[PDB]
Amino acid sequence: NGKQNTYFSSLDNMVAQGNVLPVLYGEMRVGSRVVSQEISTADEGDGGQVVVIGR
Amino acid sequence: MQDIRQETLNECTRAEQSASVVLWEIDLTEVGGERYFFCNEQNEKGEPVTWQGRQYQPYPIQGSGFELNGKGTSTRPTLTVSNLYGMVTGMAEDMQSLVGGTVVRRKVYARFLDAVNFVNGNSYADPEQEVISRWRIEQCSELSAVSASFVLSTPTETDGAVFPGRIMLANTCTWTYRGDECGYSGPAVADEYDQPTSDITKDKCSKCLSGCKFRNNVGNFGGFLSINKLSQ
Amino acid sequence: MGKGSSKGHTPREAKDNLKSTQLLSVIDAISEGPIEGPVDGLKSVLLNSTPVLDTEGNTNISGVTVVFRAGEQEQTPPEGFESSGSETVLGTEVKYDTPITRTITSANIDRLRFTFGVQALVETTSKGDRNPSEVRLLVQIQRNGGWVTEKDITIKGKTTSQYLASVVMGNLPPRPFNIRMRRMTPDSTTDQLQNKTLWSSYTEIIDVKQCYPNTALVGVQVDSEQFGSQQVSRNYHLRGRILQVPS
Amino acid sequence: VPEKEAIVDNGAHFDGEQSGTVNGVTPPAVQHLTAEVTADSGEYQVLARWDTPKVVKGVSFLLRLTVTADDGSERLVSTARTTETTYRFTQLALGNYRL
Ligand code: SF4
Repeated sequence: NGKQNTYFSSLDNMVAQGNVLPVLYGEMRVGSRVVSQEISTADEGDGGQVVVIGR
Repeated sequence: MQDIRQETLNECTRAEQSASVVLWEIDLTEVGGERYFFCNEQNEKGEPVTWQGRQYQPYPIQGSGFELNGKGTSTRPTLTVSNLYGMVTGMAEDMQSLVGGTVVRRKVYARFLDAVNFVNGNSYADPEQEVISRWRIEQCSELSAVSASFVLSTPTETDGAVFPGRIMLANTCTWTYRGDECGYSGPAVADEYDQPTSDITKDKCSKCLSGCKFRNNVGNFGGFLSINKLSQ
Repeated sequence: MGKGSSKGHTPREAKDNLKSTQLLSVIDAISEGPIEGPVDGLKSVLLNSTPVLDTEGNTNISGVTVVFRAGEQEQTPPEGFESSGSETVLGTEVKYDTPITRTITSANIDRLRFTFGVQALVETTSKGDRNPSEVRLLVQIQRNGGWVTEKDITIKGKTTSQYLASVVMGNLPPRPFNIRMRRMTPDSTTDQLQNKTLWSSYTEIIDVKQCYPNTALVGVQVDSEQFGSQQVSRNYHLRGRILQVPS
Repeated sequence: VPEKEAIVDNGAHFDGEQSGTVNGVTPPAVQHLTAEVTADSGEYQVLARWDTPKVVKGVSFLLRLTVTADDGSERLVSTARTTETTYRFTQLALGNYRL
């Protein structure tokens, strides 16, 4: 609409095919080039031994 | 202010100065050739000019377009040489038209040349007095039965380069085979067509995933084996 | 919390009534070569627009498993991410007397996933007012000769039809393997107590083998249930490259 | 240099799977679809639960509930598009429902 973009920032998760990785030089908050993205079902438990499904 | 000695600046300001000779060197070692030393003139004894103990052979050669500027295009000099008797031709058909070679240019006052070049000797000889410049050969612009012309460029010349360079790809490796990033050092396994070979001269990676697997180097694969489906 | 590797791991909130949890596993690609890393830590991982850890140290978002990777040439693959799986179904009852055992003895396994569950958990009484049953099961590894208990799970719920869960272990020894699952609650002696258990299947996971040699990946693996149907916009408040600066 | 031609039509060794990875990011079938007819709330309700498979970039679910007619045919009762892994049906008349 009226947003001004520069050549040295990106806050968006851009497509990562044929797109060069990038280069970051100190500080800054950055977007990314998504290498993988997978929505699945998590498996119960974190670590150790004790696991409880429901309480 | 160029790092040039005090004797050269003493000679520059004199009203009546000696001749300023230019000595050229062509270095094709990095591309597969030798080093040739040229000077447009002989000395008073009709011999190739001896400078710092090195003999620069007589051969017609001269350059132009030499300047130091920052605003605009990078300066591209030009070196014109004689192609009588087919010398440069021989180098053009041999060393890929001399492309990629290094041209070194030295400016030297004749007063400081070695005592060999003069009949009476040179008490003022000082082999440290020279002004050096380096350039690369970009294109043999002309090559006829008479002469040859070369375009020179600064060794930096960021013309065709891009930044950043590494590219995201799937089903292809962007690393250099057996390079540091590739990290492979094993024996010969296969060629670029994934055909099993034990010959070290026919051992190149196909740059595909199977080529990487042939060498158990998949951890070092330069590609990204998930991005082909996220771009749909 | 490190340089060249990180673990993050703010904990997940314990559930109330069973249910599955959808997981969003992503891997980002940032920078090139060795980088300094996050400015602060888990406070510099903005999941949508908010940091995971509040500026006072509190956890804004529960279920975050950031595993940061620098761009160092010698790296390791991000742990926890799968690339292919092979599932074998053996859905059978698990009783106190008889365990199952299957002797997977596979070749290229990396992690093992067990798909257990309960056929029904109701506990009928006079008239109605059914109650939970609170069964307990045990998953054990071969571990040479000692049947070491990898996991012990307690399931507490009412339910009426089949409910299945899943549990993942790793650090698998060499593979003359013998996995097992056994029951702890005695049995359903009375018809009014339905607490039958089941072991539907198990999955062999090969995980990610590519240790991306010179990029800066992050990886999140956040439960996407808390967020809506909209996409999650991961942002990272990182630091940049490590330079070849004059001594 | 005519001898260039023979070198051009010698393309490299592509890996394989020219069918398109035999998936085409088509989501796998949803697993563990269980329907529970309960009435502890005073009236008949149906709670359907399932588990999301491994699907790329996001997921939603389409539910189609029909009822078998007297002649064996089906009557389209309801359709829904959701993002949660559970659904609840109420006010269902008697019949044999396929979800
Ligand atoms: S595919 Fe593997 S072996 Fe071949 S160049 Fe790339 S990293 Fe090296």
